[PDB]
Amino acid sequence: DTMKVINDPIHGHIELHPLLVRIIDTPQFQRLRYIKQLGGGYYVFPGASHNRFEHSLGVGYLAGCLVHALGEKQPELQISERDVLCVQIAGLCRNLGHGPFSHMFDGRFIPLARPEVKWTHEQGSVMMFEHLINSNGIKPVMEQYGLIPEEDICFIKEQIVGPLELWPYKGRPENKSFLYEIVSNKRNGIDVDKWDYFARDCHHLGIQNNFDYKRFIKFARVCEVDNELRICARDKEVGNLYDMFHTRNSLHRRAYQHKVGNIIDTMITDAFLKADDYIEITGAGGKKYRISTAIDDMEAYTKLTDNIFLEILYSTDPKLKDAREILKQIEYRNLFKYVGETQPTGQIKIKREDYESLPKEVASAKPKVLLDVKLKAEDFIVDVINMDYGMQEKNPIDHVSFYCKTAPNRAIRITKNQVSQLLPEKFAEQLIRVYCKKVDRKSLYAARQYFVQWCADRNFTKPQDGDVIAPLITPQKKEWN
Amino acid sequence: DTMKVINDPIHGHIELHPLLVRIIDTPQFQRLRYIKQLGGGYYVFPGASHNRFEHSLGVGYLAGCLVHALGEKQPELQISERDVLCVQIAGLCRNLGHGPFSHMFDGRFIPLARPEVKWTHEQGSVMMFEHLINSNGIKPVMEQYGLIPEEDICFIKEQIVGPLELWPYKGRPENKSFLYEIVSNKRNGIDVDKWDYFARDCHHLGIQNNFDYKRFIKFARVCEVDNELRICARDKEVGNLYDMFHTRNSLHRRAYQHKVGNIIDTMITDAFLKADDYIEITGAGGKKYRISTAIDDMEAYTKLTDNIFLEILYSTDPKLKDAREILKQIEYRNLFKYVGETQPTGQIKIKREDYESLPKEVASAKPKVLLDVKLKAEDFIVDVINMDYGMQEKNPIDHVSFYCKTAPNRAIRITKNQVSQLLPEKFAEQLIRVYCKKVDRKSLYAARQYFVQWCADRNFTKPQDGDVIAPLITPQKKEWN
Amino acid sequence: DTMKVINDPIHGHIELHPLLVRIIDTPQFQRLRYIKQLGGGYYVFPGASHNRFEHSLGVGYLAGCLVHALGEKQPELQISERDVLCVQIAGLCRNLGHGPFSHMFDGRFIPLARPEVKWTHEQGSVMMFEHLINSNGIKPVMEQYGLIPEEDICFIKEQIVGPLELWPYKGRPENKSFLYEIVSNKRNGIDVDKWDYFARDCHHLGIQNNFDYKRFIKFARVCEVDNELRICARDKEVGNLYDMFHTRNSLHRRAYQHKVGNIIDTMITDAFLKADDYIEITGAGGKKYRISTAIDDMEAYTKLTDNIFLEILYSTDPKLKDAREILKQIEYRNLFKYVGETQPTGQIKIKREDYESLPKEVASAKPKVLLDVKLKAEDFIVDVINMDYGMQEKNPIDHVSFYCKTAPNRAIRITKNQVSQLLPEKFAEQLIRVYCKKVDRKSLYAARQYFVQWCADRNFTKPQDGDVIAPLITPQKKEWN
Amino acid sequence: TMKVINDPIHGHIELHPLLVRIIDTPQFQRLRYIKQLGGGYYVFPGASHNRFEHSLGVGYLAGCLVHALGEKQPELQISERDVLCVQIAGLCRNLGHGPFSHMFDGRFIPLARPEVKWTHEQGSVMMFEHLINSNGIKPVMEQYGLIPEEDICFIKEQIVGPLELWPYKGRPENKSFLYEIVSNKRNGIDVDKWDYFARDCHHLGIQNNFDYKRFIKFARVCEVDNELRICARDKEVGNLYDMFHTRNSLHRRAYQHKVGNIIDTMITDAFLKADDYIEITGAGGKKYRISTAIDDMEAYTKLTDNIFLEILYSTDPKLKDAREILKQIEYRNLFKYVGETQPTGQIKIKREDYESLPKEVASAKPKVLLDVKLKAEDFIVDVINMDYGMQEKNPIDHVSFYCKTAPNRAIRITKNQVSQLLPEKFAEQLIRVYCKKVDRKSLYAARQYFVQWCADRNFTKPQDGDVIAPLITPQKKEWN
Ligand SMILES: O=c1ccn([C@H]2C[C@H](O)[C@@H](COP(=O)(O)OP(=O)(O)OP(=O)(O)O)O2)c(=O)[nH]1
Ligand SMILES: O=c1ccn([C@H]2C[C@H](O)[C@@H](COP(=O)(O)OP(=O)(O)OP(=O)(O)O)O2)c(=O)[nH]1
Ligand SMILES: O=c1ccn([C@H]2C[C@H](O)[C@@H](COP(=O)(O)OP(=O)(O)OP(=O)(O)O)O2)c(=O)[nH]1
Ligand SMILES: O=c1ccn([C@H]2C[C@H](O)[C@@H](COP(=O)(O)OP(=O)(O)OP(=O)(O)O)O2)c(=O)[nH]1
Ligand SMILES: [Mg+2]
Ligand SMILES: [Mg+2]
Ligand SMILES: [Mg+2]
Ligand SMILES: [Mg+2]
Ligand SMILES: [Mg+2]
Ligand SMILES: [Mg+2]
Ligand SMILES: [Mg+2]
Repeated sequence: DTMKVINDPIHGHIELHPLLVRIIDTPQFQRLRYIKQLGGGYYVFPGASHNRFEHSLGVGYLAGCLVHALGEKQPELQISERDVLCVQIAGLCRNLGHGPFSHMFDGRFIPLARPEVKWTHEQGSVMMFEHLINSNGIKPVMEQYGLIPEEDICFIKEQIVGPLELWPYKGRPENKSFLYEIVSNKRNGIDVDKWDYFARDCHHLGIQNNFDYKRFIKFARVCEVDNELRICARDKEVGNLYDMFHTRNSLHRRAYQHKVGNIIDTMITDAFLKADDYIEITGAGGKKYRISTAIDDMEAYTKLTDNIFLEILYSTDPKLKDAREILKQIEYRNLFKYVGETQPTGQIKIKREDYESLPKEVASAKPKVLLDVKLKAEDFIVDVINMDYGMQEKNPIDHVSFYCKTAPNRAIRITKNQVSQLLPEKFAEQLIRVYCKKVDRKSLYAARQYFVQWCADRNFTKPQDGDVIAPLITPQKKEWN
Repeated sequence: DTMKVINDPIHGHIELHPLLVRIIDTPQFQRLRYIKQLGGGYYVFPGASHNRFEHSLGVGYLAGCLVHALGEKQPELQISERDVLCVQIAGLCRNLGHGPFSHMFDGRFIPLARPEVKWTHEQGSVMMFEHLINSNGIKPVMEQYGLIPEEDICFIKEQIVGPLELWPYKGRPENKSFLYEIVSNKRNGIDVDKWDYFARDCHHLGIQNNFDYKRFIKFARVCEVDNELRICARDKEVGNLYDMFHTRNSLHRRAYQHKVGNIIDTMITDAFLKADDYIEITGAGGKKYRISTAIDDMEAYTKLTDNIFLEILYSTDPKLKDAREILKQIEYRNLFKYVGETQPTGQIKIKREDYESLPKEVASAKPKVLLDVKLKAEDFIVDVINMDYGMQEKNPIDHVSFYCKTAPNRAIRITKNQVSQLLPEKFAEQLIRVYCKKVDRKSLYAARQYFVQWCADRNFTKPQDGDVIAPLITPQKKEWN
Repeated sequence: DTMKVINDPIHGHIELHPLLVRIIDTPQFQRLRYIKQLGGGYYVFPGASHNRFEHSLGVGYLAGCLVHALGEKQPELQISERDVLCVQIAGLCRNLGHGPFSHMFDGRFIPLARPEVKWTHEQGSVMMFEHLINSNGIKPVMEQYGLIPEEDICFIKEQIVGPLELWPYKGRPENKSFLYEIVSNKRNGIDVDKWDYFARDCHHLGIQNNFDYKRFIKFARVCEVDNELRICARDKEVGNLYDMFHTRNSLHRRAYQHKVGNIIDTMITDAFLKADDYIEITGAGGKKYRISTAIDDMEAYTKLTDNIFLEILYSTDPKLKDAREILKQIEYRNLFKYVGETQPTGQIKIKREDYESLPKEVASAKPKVLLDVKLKAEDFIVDVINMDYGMQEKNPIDHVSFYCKTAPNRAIRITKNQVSQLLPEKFAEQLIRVYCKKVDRKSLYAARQYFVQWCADRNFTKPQDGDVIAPLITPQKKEWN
Repeated sequence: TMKVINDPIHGHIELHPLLVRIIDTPQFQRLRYIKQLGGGYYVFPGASHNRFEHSLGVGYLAGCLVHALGEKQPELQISERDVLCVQIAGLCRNLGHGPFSHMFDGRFIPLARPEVKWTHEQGSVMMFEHLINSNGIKPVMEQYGLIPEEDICFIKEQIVGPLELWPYKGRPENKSFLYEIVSNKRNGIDVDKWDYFARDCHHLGIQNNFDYKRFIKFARVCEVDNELRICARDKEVGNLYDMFHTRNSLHRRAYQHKVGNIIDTMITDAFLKADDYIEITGAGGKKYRISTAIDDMEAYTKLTDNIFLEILYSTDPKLKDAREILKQIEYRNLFKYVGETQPTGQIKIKREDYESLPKEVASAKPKVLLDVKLKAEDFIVDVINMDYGMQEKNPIDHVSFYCKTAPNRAIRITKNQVSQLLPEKFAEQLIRVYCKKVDRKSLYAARQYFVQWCADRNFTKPQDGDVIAPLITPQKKEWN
């Protein structure tokens, strides 16, 4: 059993250690071939056909590169081949828990189908990894390559989902803390997962990013902070780190939160909810599950992928008619109509409990205009998107350590006004999109009136095309000229 | 309504006339989102997740570009917007007939399952297009934008499949003959389908494209040739044209005919053959069809995509067990073993009717090696591959017309001797790959002995690793020494 | 005289009209092959070997593309072939006036060698262009192609530098106002010049470009604004527009204002100063000129290129001993040492009239630490960089007109709060870099103490490595630590 | 300390301080002023890259290959000293290039110094010696664990071959594979090629189809004929053929572009007419000509593309002629391409026949009525040898391969074992004819002369033959 080489368009020829090969050649890993990275985004960007599989290969590769580079530059860290392999496996397996259409499933479907439970794709990754190991005889292969199953499996899980419950990690001591910053960085969000999806998503979407992860790896060091060994960036790179997050935000603005892509994720979520009772997925022993309950049994979850979209589309049963028809609306491109975008003002934000009261509000506005129809709450969709730098209101660069050329072992901090005045003032904000399920001319005119009026009543930002879609409405708001 | 813009990672922003949008937004066309361009190639090249949908868009785009450029450079040709639109539609629609995993379906599955039928994906494209037209109310929409459905539908079909039966075409007169050279070039095979797949497949496989189609388009012109108007190329580009085909060959050698990709297509085909008596696909009138019979009913064929792979894989029915098992062999990477490659020598050419008897020849070989395993004919797979420049044994550049700078309307011919002595001396050859369905070490050893002996017996070429995998066989053959 | 095609790595195959061909093949234009786009940047980024020549080709090409797109989308604008050609000529010729090492010349050398005159590369471009036209008999070729030299030459120069002085233009009337927005946009800075250098500089530097100019071109219209027919962008694009400026900023930060690249431009500049009495360039009639004076005779300026750097370098004349030695220090990489970067705080704005006072202040600072060596004013360099969005303190997007899909001919305005709260609050800032000419250790320590103390006294931002380069000085400033 | 350089081709490359010290010398920095493709820049405007960045690239790739070999196979005993020597060799193998690169050693020198045997290789060795001596590199080398006597010899041998049975001195036979990296005299597969494939493609606007990273990943060292040599994996053989095919393509499209070559020729002519009058100052203040600068490394250090601009800008009337040719380049008044043909049969044209060629063309007697009579000073005949790097031989016959099943056993693979669609021949010649007189009538004449000549010598029919000379072509029965 030898290394295999895989050719990836992003990273080139990637070498895979035989243990990694063993992990990859399982139903649990191969499942990721049938889950689109960007979910419904493929229906807007036809280049975005990539799946979580190739992305995961990429993450394992980059984890390997960063750990090896650190060990190579700093022998005093005593990074072992075992550490390298463990970081590699963590990188390969942190996407194991994604469901159909990726972030649609944990972001939209699950919270609606099962409001009581709090599921994340990370927990799904830990559970799925445990099921892969246990179902495929991986433990003895691990020990066969000088890994210690007990400690190392724990380590892998921890890298993926953080502490399983003062130094909180049991997989590795403080003197190897930096290993936990590579795959999924809880501290500042700077990790190789972001790097792979930046490059890969850009390559498939046909839009480009200027973040250079290779450069970052070149200047990465391990230095001591707060009695921990942590990864530090070279000082002169601070400007680039800021740009990194800018790139993230840009990618969210252009692709990941494209209004139509989001409405397609919403319509698919909708079809999944109408189908949940009727689609049977066989789990362990023979117990049958639903889409919403498959997350309870990894055997059933292994068979839960993008495929059910087509399963719903191709079905003939009356019980699935309503599900089916929605999907067909997607095929005919009869999508819900986008009405518009606005934002709250001040330090006023919309929290999660108010999300379902919003269609009603939009429907409750009184545009002093004569309409041919009346719309009700059920006719509107209100989608609230949080855009941030990955730590709510915080600046993540406040949580990065730097080192300078004159004392490369000394960690320091760099504040925002040590860098530039042209940087953002805040680091979190909310976008509000409104869509109408009635797609005829009249109803959409009406919808625009209700919408702009609702914006005026709540002192939100003036829609960019406000003066065009509601000329009778905008003048009442003097703050809009 | 109005035109749309699509961002494609290969061509950038592609503009779509609303009629094209109407054609694309149908089940018949959207179907192509669920058919991988390279079929089983994705299982070897993880970047190759692209489907026939995006490829089809790219082809329609390029057909548009070429006809437009011709029109702009030579107004005397009288190309109308109607012509442009019909060529764009043909470009968009020549891929409509592809089945699950593309060339696996018409190259491997149909020939085995329905050997009495002479099916091609092109015919499939014509029937599927007829069904899209009729099921989606397209004719009046065509009339609305200035097209004449009778004639123009004829024209499109002819561009896809050739004459539906001296001028054999009824969709356009001889003075527009060059328009038939764009989408699917029956004369020499230089068309825009190739250009799109060169660039897109290369972009996704992580292999770099050598061919510059924009350059070609800039130096394309129409000239009179044998009382016919044809697309001719600038003389200086003749080398480039040769390189084009070289590229095609290279792509076939590295990717499209990859030994493992091919064995994967073969295993999927085997599974389909074993699932064929059980999978039912509802056609028109609620009539039932099989995977093998879907091609007789466009309503059923519409529902026949890559999804069946998963339908088979997730099935619980005992009667599907076998098929299911084969697919599971794929997930665990327990694939049929590659034994070797050889070629015929002299002027021996393997006939299509001789294919079936080949594993029997191999099993009946008598290698002088001691073996603890005897293999039967049914243990061997023999895959015969015809590699050519697209016109069997002919040089396609002998079917290209050129023009000179000084006389831009005088068509000429250029022979291979006028170009280089470093070019191929033949334009077709056969590659014979042998595989073994028994994957154990002993079986693979024995299979290697049989294979090399069979090569010796038939005076085929010495396998590249012959001296290594069969050191006791290769000495007997003096022509190899 | 027919069309030529040029292959360019950025744009691919550029078609050049015979008139542009005749303009390009002159000494005046070919001169640009010998002037590096990024001056001293090549000494830091080895891929940046590109010259002003190819950039000029790119700019001309894109100007052509934009005017052409505008014309095909809106025939009512009556754009003529004349217009296309003049916009192309302006695009081709707007870089004609650059001098040795590009921005080094008009940005450092001329302002120091000739404080009394106000000169810029744009004026250089108009003068050079006039010279080209008259020395090469271009007017009759222009007339041969249907141009009208009187108004068209004016139109071209106007596009390059603006009004030569109510509507202030002679070349074209108000209903063609948008044509003045293409090559050099004096209203908001969005023009094709920027687009070409984004793409080209990124290609050569090894940094990736994230601005998509083809998308912009595709979404651009012409609308009525304040009695003028201006170019408007789709509302949707607003985010991207902001990103466009961000990119510009990033490119300045990473490459164009690189500390070492700037110090190299400085050393080259003062070498030119040392050589300014002693080098002779033969001008019109046979007169002699200096490097600082070739600016006054176009025939002399034609021979002023990067070549001069080598003249000095290769010289043996004792009169040039000083200059020469400096260039040699660049060859051995014995450069002035960088000691730090800081910014002003509050409302403080370092004026040009004060630059000269800066090295004296640093030498005047009294650090309060043990120094082995004293440094004087001559030992310091202070470089002041003005970073902005190209309109000083103003937001350029406030000066951009938009349109919505609902009523495409209806120009509108978009404000910053209508886009994002994560945007810059300020659109201009200043960076202050300090270097020391004395390069030994002790000198460097000294320079660091002086510098940090100076930042402390001037109430400037605390240097990033401040606690490391001068620990004994930093705790005296309460706002800092 | 170490330095990081951002290259558009390879990304962020790390240079050891020793390499930095070698690089920060006038002898090395000189390469910033010499264009990789010379006159090619006047046809492909993206092709502005110089030898400096290419040299960095070659150094980097040499380091990559030797390091990969070392990591996969510890038993080879590759030391950091070996690594450094191979890097230095890659970094320095382009040091001997003159103005406009291959124009200088390919066109100028053979016409100006026909008695000398000169290669950019020899110049690289001499320039390396001079660089080492003029900058005190030896003690820096010793400082980083190098042994100057052995190692300098090793580097020179890597660049130019043996200096004159194991013919090498810098390293023994068990390190033979080290000699296959920077300049492979055995089959021509080396990192120099790989770098220029990628860089030239990047700047030309043509896409490279050879994947050298894949090659590096698959390369191993195996024992072959009592040497340890680099071996490629068997199944890569196709790709190897493609590599040479790629080389040929690049020559067809760019390096041997008709107009690119005529521009190189015009520049050469200008240098020839300038050579008696340009003065370069070398050691001891002594003076040298362009054609003699190669005899003194101090003066060669100052010999770059700048010469072009020194000639164009000159005011000295002695340099008038020279200056006027370059000016015609600026006005795009170039010698006119009349056509391309090829020898048939076993006929092969040798260098010593070259100068006789314009004479034969002017002596041909086209049976058409003309207006001007052309002479043998109005014609230019350029002869191009296109091959796979080893004249008539197949370089793949000089590659060692290994198989997955026995990775330490080297094997050979023949052409017939790979494909019948491969070339039957591995070398050929292209004959281009240009005319120095650019009027329509002289051009028509030149065409008639050219085709008549092609017929007389039984050469191949020019591609535009029927068009540029409809009265000449139907005579030659073999073209019909
Ligand atoms: O010319 C090629 C051939 C293959 N690949 C890719 C496909 C795959 O992702 C990786 C490895 O395939 P390869 O053919 O090298 O390995 P293999 O099929 O498993 O052969 P073997 O087991 O004999 O090493 O390289 C390329 O990029 N270029
Ligand atoms: O910043 C962006 C936004 C979108 N796209 C792509 C996505 C899509 O393939 C195409 C068009 O999307 P767009 O957002 O422009 O169209 P739309 O969503 O239909 O908006 P509208 O109907 O209002 O024009 O361009 C980009 O490349 N970059
Ligand atoms: O295979 C090629 C050949 C040329 N070029 C470039 C070189 C140049 O930048 C442009 C045009 O050169 P071309 O050879 O096509 O024109 P020409 O030399 O002037 O020949 P002719 O006058 O017969 O058209 O195309 C390529 O990119 N690829
Ligand atoms: O954001 C950047 C900055 C620089 N470079 C390039 C330029 C150069 O080729 C190489 C190294 O430059 P750098 O600025 O990192 O090194 P330096 O100027 O020598 O700084 P220092 O000596 O303090 O490490 O990286 C980039 O690619 N991106
Ligand atoms: Mg394998
Ligand atoms: Mg994350
Ligand atoms: Mg839309
Ligand atoms: Mg075809
Ligand atoms: Mg030409
Ligand atoms: Mg430095
Ligand atoms: Mg060589």
